[PDB]
Order: sequence, then structure tokens, then C-alpha cells
Amino acid sequence: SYINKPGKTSAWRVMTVRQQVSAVLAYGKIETTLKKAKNTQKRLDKLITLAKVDNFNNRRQVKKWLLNTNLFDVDQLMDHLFSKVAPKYEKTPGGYSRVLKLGPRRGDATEMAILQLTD
Amino acid sequence: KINKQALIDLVEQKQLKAYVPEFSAGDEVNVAIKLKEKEKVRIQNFTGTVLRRRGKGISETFIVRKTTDGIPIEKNFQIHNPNISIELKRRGKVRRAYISYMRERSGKAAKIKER
Amino acid sequence: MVSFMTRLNVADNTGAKQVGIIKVLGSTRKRYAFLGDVVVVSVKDAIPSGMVKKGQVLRAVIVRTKKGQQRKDGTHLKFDDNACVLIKEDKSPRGTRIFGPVARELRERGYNKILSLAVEVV
Amino acid sequence: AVQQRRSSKHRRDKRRSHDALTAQALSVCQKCGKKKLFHRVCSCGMYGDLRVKKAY
Amino acid sequence: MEIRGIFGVKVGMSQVFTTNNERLPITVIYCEPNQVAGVKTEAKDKYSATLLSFDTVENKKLNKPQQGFFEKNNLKPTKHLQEIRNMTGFEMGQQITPQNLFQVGEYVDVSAISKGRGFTGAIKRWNFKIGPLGHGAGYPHRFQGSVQAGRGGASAQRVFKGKKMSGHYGHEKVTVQNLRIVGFDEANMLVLVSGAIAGPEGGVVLIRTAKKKPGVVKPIELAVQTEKA
RNA sequence: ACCUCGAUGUCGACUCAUCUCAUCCUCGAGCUGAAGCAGGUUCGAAGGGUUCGGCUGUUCGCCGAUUAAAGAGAUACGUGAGUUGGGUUCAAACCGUCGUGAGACAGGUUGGUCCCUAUCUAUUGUGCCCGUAGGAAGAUUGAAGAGUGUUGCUUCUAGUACGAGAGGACCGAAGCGAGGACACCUCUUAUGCUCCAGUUGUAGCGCCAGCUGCACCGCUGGGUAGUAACGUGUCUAUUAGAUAAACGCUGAAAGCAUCUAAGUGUGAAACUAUCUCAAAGAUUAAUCUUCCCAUUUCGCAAGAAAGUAAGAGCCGUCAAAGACGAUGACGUUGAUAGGUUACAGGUGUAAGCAUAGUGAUAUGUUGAGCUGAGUAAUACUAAUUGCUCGAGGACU
RNA sequence: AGCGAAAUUCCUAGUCGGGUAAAUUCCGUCCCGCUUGAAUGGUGUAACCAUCUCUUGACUGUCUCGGCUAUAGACUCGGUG
RNA sequence: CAAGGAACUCUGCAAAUUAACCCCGUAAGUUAGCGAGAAGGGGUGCUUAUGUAAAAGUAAGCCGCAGUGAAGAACGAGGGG
Repeated sequence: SYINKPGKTSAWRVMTVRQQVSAVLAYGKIETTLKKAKNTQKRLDKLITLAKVDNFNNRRQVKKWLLNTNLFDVDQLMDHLFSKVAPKYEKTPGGYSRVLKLGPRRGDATEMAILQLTD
Repeated sequence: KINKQALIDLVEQKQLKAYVPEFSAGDEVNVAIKLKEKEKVRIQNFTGTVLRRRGKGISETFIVRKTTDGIPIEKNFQIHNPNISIELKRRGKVRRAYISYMRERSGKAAKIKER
Repeated sequence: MVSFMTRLNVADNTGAKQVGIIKVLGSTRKRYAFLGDVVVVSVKDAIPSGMVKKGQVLRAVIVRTKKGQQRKDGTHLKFDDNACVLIKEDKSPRGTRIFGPVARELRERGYNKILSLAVEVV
Repeated sequence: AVQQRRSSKHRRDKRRSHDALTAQALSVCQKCGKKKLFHRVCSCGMYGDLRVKKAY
Repeated sequence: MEIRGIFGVKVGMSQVFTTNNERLPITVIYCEPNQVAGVKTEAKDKYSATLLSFDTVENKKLNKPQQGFFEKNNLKPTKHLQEIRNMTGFEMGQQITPQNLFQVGEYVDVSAISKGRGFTGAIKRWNFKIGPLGHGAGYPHRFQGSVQAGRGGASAQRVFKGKKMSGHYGHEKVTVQNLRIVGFDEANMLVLVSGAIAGPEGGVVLIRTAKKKPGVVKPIELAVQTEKA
């Protein structure tokens, strides 16, 4: 607090969440912390379950989750996803993905978990 | 074990005004107020606008105001409450579900009866 | 929950407007007042058309409370205003022109001079 | 709020005694022939039947 | 003694209106008719007591010692097995309803371990006063004040054993007494009490007969909503 | 001047206080120049309690207010590795003084920098290693404890007694308090930083729209799960035993009488128990009972391989728990968390659409949408498919 | 002279009044002022003041009275130490 | 942080009230330069139409609970010394 670190705060966390959910869209794979992988995954499942009405309001809202990437954009990920991904997941009651327990970090020896999912 | 919490409503079913006249927390209502000093239920009406109104069962509550003698009368009641007969008379309008302004605002500002 | 060095109106016409507690009498560290409590109070606001000078100290009872106070029944009785009226060492008030209908959770504690001095009690 | 003496080795290690330790988790690995600590990936890239991870 | 006891679950807290047009504190408590597990005479195991078996469950969902003796005494397997002294007149394996143990308006005492508050401050554990702000207090603006116990080799120079100090707060068995019984529903195995009761939802709470007003059984009817049309 | 000057924080304030009772008040009693009432005197008698606001560094002092009281002493004038620092105590400036003057002034005038990271011990809370003497499982128990153990008022009782007259009881009943304390969120607050809403402009989102940052989280207002009192309930009883003072009875000495001598009692907010909690490492290791358990064969006899099956641990899904420990739940034979669902719930009619206005918007579509946390279901995902310990009663 | 209980008056918690429910500080009065006292000038002076200091409007978690959200730790890991 | 409101103290330190513009207004003193943002107040958003080159601004409509819509702005008033 001595004009030093502010550390971790909810806005920082939620910014990282939005960014890395955009990322996993671009990829379908993230190597993050479980405490963050699972945490993202609840909102992810929300969006998945809700994405399949497939309406322009869905467009305007899912707009609130992305940025510019090295790989994709809003216009590209959004479109590709909407085009092909959703129905293959429309039939199961939640739990769309898996966070699975890798080994820990080298930089901090902290347990890295991989968040992913396959049809 | 099997904690359902519907049981709350299941027992509330015994003291519930089945008709529950709707209104707004800015709606002008009146009520016949039972008056039994030690005897003889009389009716003093405390009309006025509902001020707030929350609903979850017997813990349904609300507030009503009058302005008499340059004196504001602000009394909170429980919505579900025996000896309380409710009449919605003329409907107010505000698109915010908890306000405080008219407790301290002058006249000539009545909102339209909801068309 | 009303205590010393809290000033409020003189809700009864005697010739004063404002008055502040100097002591909440009786029980030590009772340290609060509520509707129906009489305490001694110094007037700092007085007119010559009445009968009081600012600085007198007498006994008054609080009738209204911006904080309000709950009815026995449960109808959560409240006020927008903290008002008090002066009595002369008995349930006979010192002021008589009733400014708004007085509270009802006092009757049992007497005051019925006042509760009668009004076309309604609120 | 300070110390007055230095210590004698034995009591130091005694404090350090019930400063004791605990061991790793443990499971088996036959989806690739190791023994990982319980509830994790194995050495091989697999967390059970499929290689959930790359080679390295 | 005649200690009527019962095990429940804190499954609601609300308000209700009664005769004399007054609000009643309402604590909803889920209580099924339980079954004593064992009864001992003042001469059998040297004191007259009864342990009751409650939260009846399936057999193989508990320790095999405990289930083994359940079937050794051949009684219903209830995960909970808790005793009270002073009473043994409850025949071995007696599934019992409490409307026989408790009437609708009398007084009881309600033992319920309270909110586990974790570690606490004294200002809330021993419930002291907070410090002031002006004239300089610094970071130590909230501290135990003077705790000098002895100065010089003739005062104390020590600290009080058994001293009240903060620690894990709440979360030990405590009782709230003289709470009126309100009403029953054995059809719903449920009860209403008054009060403001230590403990969370989901936990089983013991209720003995009152220590102050058990001979006080006094109802005032619950006034239902009056006008309906 | 003993004893520390190669160093003893000493005033007051605030807090924590606590402790002695030569007790103020709350319990009782005794006696009265104690009509009542109100007294006095004397004691038993520390369970508890005994205020605030102004004047000055300053308690003390005064005051103004009282209430059961605002008790007196004691702890380094307890109490700064507990806090300030108001002042007498920094150099600094000045004034009355004095010195002949620099200077000095329990003379004043203006202020002038409080170090700590806990080694132990104490002590709190509590985790573990081992014990409690086949293993595992619960249930206890109570050695030894702790607390609470304060009070006022309303009403009758009863203007009754008493007295005379006013005045005004003795006793008991019921209530209402205050406070003060354990708890709880339905209220009511306040919070409720991923619930919602309006929401400014600036930089964004090819344009309208529609949303984003950023500005407290921009402002504003709500508000769920929960948090927390200012909220509400409970609580302040009652009882027995020992009794103090005290009053006894019988009955002496001292033909009597005498509460003592023997004999028999009675009698206080104090005491023991009654209430709560917590307890057998209580090595004092206690107790009840439950399950399990005995696979050829070595040893100054235990198992050389079957090493629980009773259970426990580790790992995990976790929450009421939770600094962590740990407590608890359960791990697929799974509902543990999540997701999925439905609802609650409140933010309080969404966007978009068409109508109208010129538009600021209204319109209807619309209780609409939404919903961090609630509720309750769904094996949809992860709670691993595992490993470790864990049996033969040696001996009275 | 002047001013006077004063930045300087023992007495002194002088006096009177204001102020004050109630004011060992204050403001105005009264002056046997222990040695006040006219060039360290007297006695005032409009303004103004990181000048003192009185009252007093808002204003207030300064306070009662206690507490909630967010983080910085502290707490956990792992390193360095 | 509801509710008061300084009760705190040796004392309102802190802490908050205050702020921008347009416009209104300001006491006593005072030496005449002030005092004086003295004191103390109102309007403030947009759609229109008008204002002109630009606008202060006008009127109408609209909308909110409320429009220096968030950033950022003196807090008084009197006493004495």
C-alpha cells in the first residue's frame, strides 16, 4: 500500500477473463490457472447455452467480450463460431468443457491447469 | 436433509390475502385502518401514495405518506398483515422502483394515472 | 435513540421554537430517549409573545422522530421529523396548539391531555 | 519486540522438528508407464487415456 | 427430569401476526418424529440418560461399527446419535412424535451452535469499544489499551491465565432459552418458534423444555389475513 | 540514600483495568430522642454496580444536571518494545522581575522530532507427535473449572395501617423498564467492487443504432446472496444446602433466668448447589458399549510370506467450516462444485420493430429484458481410474 | 501622562457585567498597578495575516457506536532471503 | 455508514461544508484605494424557433429524481490581542 503494488483487483481479473475467453475462442485451448480456468468456464457455459438463439441481439451482446488478436478479430471469430460451432453443443446440459490438472509452473511452481473442450 | 424452503410458502398459505390489489410504490391507495382502542373496530383511513413496496410473502412490506398540517406522515406497514384492507385508488408513475424525492417536494407535480 | 446535545423543535406553542436536551433524566446511562420520554432541556429559541426566555430549562417529551419507532402491532411507524412538546411536570403540556396530530405510542404513558387536545392522534 | 539471546542448536531443530513436512500425491500411470501424483497429468502428455498434452 | 428434547433444522426465519395484533418472531424448524437409540438407568450405566437416534439413513452409508450396533440393537440407522441425561423412560428403539413431547404455545430452550465467525476481534468477541481518531493515535488506533499487569518485582509481572482473548469466534454449542413454541405440522414434520437463534441453515438444533417457563403454556391465536374477496 | 546512574519512562488524558474492603449503592440484620413518612446508629455484607456536560496540561477543584450509588484505597502517583503529548522539560522569541550584564526566575507570553521486526516467558485460541497399554467406533462421565449471581420504575395491594391533622404505610402480587449481555436477520438500516438501472463527456468500436474503457467502480439510484446493528428476540427468574450478623427454643452454671454448655433450630444481593458451556493428557489417563481381528512354519516368540475386511490417511469435489491448521460433506456405488434447467428475486417494460411528433420522445410491441451470490432438480464436465497405513490380545 | 488584574497584577478561582443549563479560558467594566509606565517609546490606528485566540453558520465517523465493500500486505506457496 | 450532530479536546487538528460561468446583491468601518467572491442568492441538459459572423439570450417543446449531468475549482461571520 506504500505507493507500491495494488496487486489483484476485480476489474483486473474481469479484464483478463474477457481477454482469455476471447483467446480460447481463437484457440479452443488455454494453459492457465484452474482457479481462473473454471472461473471463466461458468460464463463460457452461459454464453454457449445462450448463443444458439442466434439473433442480432446475441450479436450485439457477445460483442461485449473481445478485442484485436494476433489471429482473429471480432468479425472473424464471431462469424466462424456462429456459423459452425454451436449446435454440436446444443444437446448437452452444461459442463461443456474440461479443466484438467497439468504440472505446476516453473516460474512459480504453481499448478497449471489446461482449459479445453472437444466435441 | 431435504431442505426445500418451499415449506416457507406452504405454511404462509394460512395468512395470505388471496386478492392482493396491485399498485406501484408511487401509487395512490387508501386502506381501512382498524381502530380498536380496547373495543369496537372503527375505520380510520390512511390514504396516500405507496412509498416503497417489497414482496416476498408475509414479509411483504411497503410505506405510505400523507402531508397534513405541514407535517409529513411516513408510516411503514407490512403488505401481508391482518386487519389491513387494501384499495388501490389512482395509479402513480415512476420508472424507478425505489425513490425518495416526493417526501420532500412541493405541489402541482402529480403523475398521470397510468393509461 | 435520542440523547444529550441534540436540539429539536418546540412542537407546542408556548413561545419557543427550538430546544436541546441538557440531561435525559432518571436511569443512568439510559443515555437515550424515545417517544414518551420526558427530559430536561434548555431553550435557545424564544419569542416575547410567548412566556419563555432562551436559556430556561424545563421538561419536555418527544412526540415525533425522523427516525420513527416501531408500532407494537408491527406497522413500522416512522416520521420525517423529530418533534417535542413541553409539559409542566405532569401530562398537562405547556403548549396547546397542536402542530400535526401527535403520536399514539404515548397514550398509555399518559399525555392524554394532549391526545385529547387534538382532533386526531398520529 | 526483539530477541535477547541467541539459541542452542537442539531447541532450534526442535522448533524445526514439529516444523515437519508432508509428501506428494500419488497415482499410477499406465496410459504411459509412470506413476504420477494423484489427480494430475502423467509424465507423457496424457491425463488418463488420451494425451492431453504435447510430448514435452 | 422430564427434559423434552427435539432435533430440528433451521429452515426459515420470518414474521407473523397474532392475537392482540402483534408481530411474532418466526423460526421455521424442520423436525421429523425421531427415535431414541438407548436408555440407561441410574443403576444400569450409573446414570439415567437416553441417547436418541436421528437423521435416519440407509444402512451402509455409515461406519460398520455404528451400523453393526444399529443392527445389534436392531434399530433404524440414523447417522446422528446424541444423548441427554436425566431421562430414561423412553423404551429401547422408540420412534416417537414430539407433539407428545411438546405443546403448541409453551416455553422451551433452544441449543444451537452459532455462526462460526473464524478469528475475531475482542471488540466483537468481548465486545469492547473502538478507539478515538483525533490528537494522534497512529496505526495503533485500535488496540487493547493498557495491559500492564505488574511493574517491578512486587506487582505481578505476569499475564492472567484463563484470560479472555479472541480466537475462533462463534461455533460452539450454546442455547437460547424461554422461546415460545408456536405451532406444529407433523404432516410436514415442522415447527415454529420465536426468538433470534444462533446457528446457520441446514444444521440440526436441539430444543429442550424450558428452564424458566415450562409451566407456562400460553397461546394467543394467529390472526389470519382478514379481508379476502 | 540502601539500590540501578557503562541509563529505573517518571504527570496528566484515554483505554484495559484489576485488586482490599475500613461497602457509596443493590441483599439482610440490630438498636433508636425510629407516629407514619422520612430518619439516625451499628454491623453482617465485594455478587454486582456506582453518569454526563462547562471552566484550567492536569486527575484532584469548581460548577450544571442528576440517577442504586456516581465508594474509598492498591498496583513504579499500575498501565507509551498500549497511544497521544497538554504542560511544566530543546535549543527559539518576548514581557514583569533580578543581576550592572551575558545570564537566572514553581513568573508568565508562542510553539517547538515518542525507536522496535517477540528470543523466551506469560497468556490466548488452536494444530500436530506420542499416551491413555489387541486394533477400529461412537457414547459418555465429570477430577478440576468458568461464568452469569445489577437494578430501577407502573399498578394494585392500601390512604390501609400509623398518626390527627395534613401526610403516609408493613407484606405480597402482576407488569413495565433501564441498562446489560448471548444470539439471530423477517423488519429496518448500511454494505452488498462481476445484480440492475439512468448516467456525463472523451478516446473506442466504417455510419444510425447499440453497447466499452476512462474518469470513485465517472456520477445518480435502487437492489438479490451475504455481511454487519441502529433493528429483535432471549436473558436478568426460581430453588435447595451451608450459613453471617441476627432472632430462637430447652436449659444450665448463677435453685432463677440464660439462643450454649448438651440438646433443638431459624435467619443476607455474600457462600454451596440450582442455569449454561467445557472438560478423563483428569499420565486421575476413568467409564459404557460397538465393529473388526486370529491362514503351515524363525527369532532371550516374534510373524519368514497371506498384513482390515474395522477404519484411517494421502489425492480430490467441496462449505455453514475455514489465517492456515484444521471441522464437516462427499468423490462416480457420485450429486461435491460447477455447468444445464425452472423458479425465486429485484433492477423495474429491454433491444428491435411499426405509429406519431420535427424532435427533444411518447406510442404499442412489453412486467420486457436482465439477473455476482438463492432455491430446487439434471451425471453434462470435473470429484481417477489410485497409493499408504491399517488383522493374529505378548503379560496380571 | 498614559494605559492598567494587562503577552507585564502575588494576592487571584480581585470585582461587575456579557459570555456560560452550567464557563480556573475568553469579551467589555471597575484599578492600593507587590516593580505597569511614555523612545526596548506610550496610546490607538484603516488594511491584511501558513499571527494568536474567543464566539459562532454550514459542515461533519471528531464523537457517540459501532461497522460494511475493494484491494497492500499480513496469511499460503515457491524462490531469494 | 442510517440518526443526530462537536457532545472530542486543553481546543472543530482532522474531517467535511465552499467552488465554474451568466445574472442579482452585499454590512460596518474606512484614511477613501477598499472592504468585497464581503454578506447572501437565482438560472444553467437537450429538440425547436429566435437570436449574429460568432453568442451571450429569448420563447416553445422534450426529457430526467435531479442537466460545472463525471474532471476540476473560496467554506462564513463577528471578538479581542
